[PDB]
Amino acid sequence: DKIIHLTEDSFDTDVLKADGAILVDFWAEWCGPCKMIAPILDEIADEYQGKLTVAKLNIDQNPGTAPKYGIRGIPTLLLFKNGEVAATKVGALSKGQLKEFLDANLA
Repeated sequence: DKIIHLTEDSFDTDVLKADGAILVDFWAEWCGPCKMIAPILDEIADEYQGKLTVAKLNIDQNPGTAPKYGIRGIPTLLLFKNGEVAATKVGALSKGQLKEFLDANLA
């Protein structure tokens, strides 16, 4: 399991203070598309070992982190490079699309 399981006390440590690329996934259990991308995040964390880490925050369990990044709509994928939000993607996507997002924004 490569996926970091974030919280609101661990958000600053796990993400804001990381030395590298962190892909936060804001999601919730009732959200179908969130659930649709979850098997995919697994594939990504594997394929992007050593190029980024994948992390996940559940906004109902951890309700005070998401309005800080103006999230209104899930799933939202933020790419952070050293605690700075390099890139935003709202709603769901496929593997190929997610690759593209990452390759294009990792560079």
